[PDB]
Amino acid sequence: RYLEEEDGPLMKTIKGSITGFGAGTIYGTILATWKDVPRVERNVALPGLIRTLKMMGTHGLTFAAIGGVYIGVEQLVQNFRSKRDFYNGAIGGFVAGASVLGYRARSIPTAIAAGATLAVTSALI
Amino acid sequence: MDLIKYFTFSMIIFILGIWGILLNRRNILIMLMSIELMLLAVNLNFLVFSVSLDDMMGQVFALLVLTVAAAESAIGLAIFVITFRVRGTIAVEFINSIQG
Amino acid sequence: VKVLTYFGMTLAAFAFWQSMDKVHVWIALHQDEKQERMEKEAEVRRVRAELLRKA
Amino acid sequence: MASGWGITGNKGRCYDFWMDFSECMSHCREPKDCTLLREDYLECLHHSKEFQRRNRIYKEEQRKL
Amino acid sequence: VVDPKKYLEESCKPKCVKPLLEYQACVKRIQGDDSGHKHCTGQYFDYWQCIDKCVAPKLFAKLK
Amino acid sequence: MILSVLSSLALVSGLMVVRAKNPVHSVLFFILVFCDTSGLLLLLGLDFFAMIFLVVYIGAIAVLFLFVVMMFHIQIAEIHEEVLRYLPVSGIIGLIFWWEMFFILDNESIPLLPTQRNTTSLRYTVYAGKVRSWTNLETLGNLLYTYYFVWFLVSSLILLVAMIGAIVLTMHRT
Repeated sequence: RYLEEEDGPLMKTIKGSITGFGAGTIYGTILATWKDVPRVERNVALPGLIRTLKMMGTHGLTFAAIGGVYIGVEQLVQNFRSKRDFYNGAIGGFVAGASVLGYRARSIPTAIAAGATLAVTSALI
Repeated sequence: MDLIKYFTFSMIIFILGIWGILLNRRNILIMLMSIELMLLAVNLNFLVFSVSLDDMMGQVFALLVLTVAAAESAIGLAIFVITFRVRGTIAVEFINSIQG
Repeated sequence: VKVLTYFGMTLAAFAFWQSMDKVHVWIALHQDEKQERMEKEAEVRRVRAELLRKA
Repeated sequence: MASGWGITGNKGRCYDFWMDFSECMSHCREPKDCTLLREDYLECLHHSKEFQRRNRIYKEEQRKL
Repeated sequence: VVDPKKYLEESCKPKCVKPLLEYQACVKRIQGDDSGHKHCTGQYFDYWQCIDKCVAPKLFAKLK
Repeated sequence: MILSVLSSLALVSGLMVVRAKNPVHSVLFFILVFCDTSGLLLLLGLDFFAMIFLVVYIGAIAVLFLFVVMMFHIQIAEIHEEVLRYLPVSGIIGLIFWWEMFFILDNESIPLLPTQRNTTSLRYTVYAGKVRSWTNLETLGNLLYTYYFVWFLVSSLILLVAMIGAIVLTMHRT
């Protein structure tokens, strides 16, 4: 069922960071487009584009950090311990969630909640 | 390469309708016109395919879709008129009361 | 717009459509590599499912 | 071209292929039994394999030039 | 009785179908001699490299 | 080449429908997109549809749009917005739709590449079909009112609904 791949832990981490950046760029574009423009900005176009691109870059960065650290810690767990399970990975989701989303939200309870949610989500898979 | 060129003509009109929706969040009249551009592109698709397949069903449906497009435009502009008459303006900030 | 602006946008669009013609010829020229790659991926799946049922 | 009505007032170019495929499928309990007729109908619709073969010829001509 | 490694090497073959079919095609492409210098060593290695990476993390469990 | 000219005219005219500041100009550029479509239909040999697109889309629908838009006297402030910020989202959406749909026929309808050989000599002519040829008009009229008359009548019901709804929504009798 899974016998179509070539793997490579470093390649896995790089590709995951790249995919995370792409998804974060798409998400940032969507969020920037949903929002209205500040009233002081309705009559001038360029600052709106700058804010859209800034949102794109910031979301690409945070999503790339999550999508990289998740699999990086997943392999660095399954490499040293060298056991394949859903446990290996629950730790990666937790550390990605905690670190990145707590650096972003600046809150420790938010870090714990985000890591827990990512842990359950990666556990189901 | 004839079929691909006619097809891309119609496809560009369809994409222009989509972009016109995307680009006119303050202009609801242009949104209605973008929808009419999409409908025109679909009609073209049916006619081109009818020719390409030597089949008449694409032409029958093109005529009927014409009737539908006319009816849609008449009703759409009637609703636009009563919306404007009630509010005095067409600005999108006056048609956002229903929410949640 | 100015009339010259409409003319210039038309010229640019004409160039875009000729570029699309080149893209279509490129896609038409690579039907055989698509077919040969598809030969492999479908046959790999056959040799695969056949081997997976030998046990 | 499954309806039969041609755009110039005669039987459609691909109607006979459609009817062959349909008559085969009406009694063959397996769709794979009528695969050849089905791809005949679809070939009539789009001329995919014919044009692919002619492009092969053109490509070989360009290669030998 | 029967070698665990040999059994596992046959049971991991589905995971390595792509290197196998490329080795099989190389064998055909060199069946003519051409003065005996054509070979399929590279495709041979890729197949068995894939096979060995599949058998390694399950063989030592069947061993005491 | 001719298809490239018509495609370019339609592309510019459509951009002007979706990007003009003034909605009256937008309705006028829409008339140009319909004229170009009529030209394409003439190329396909469908002269009835080419004339009907002129009669219905331009002669009747665009007129209604023009009457309504002109009498509305829309002010440019009520509908103005800067569109530079939408270039990325338009880019992604349009690029996905482009890469996926401008090339949807390519696998199914492979283009015949033009060679440096006269392939016109292999056009086979069947004269039996040419003894009494049918126009687009009578070919369509052979089907509309007999084999497919129910859909014709349902379309009449659609038109009736349009007339009723127009009266009910807007009429203020003096």
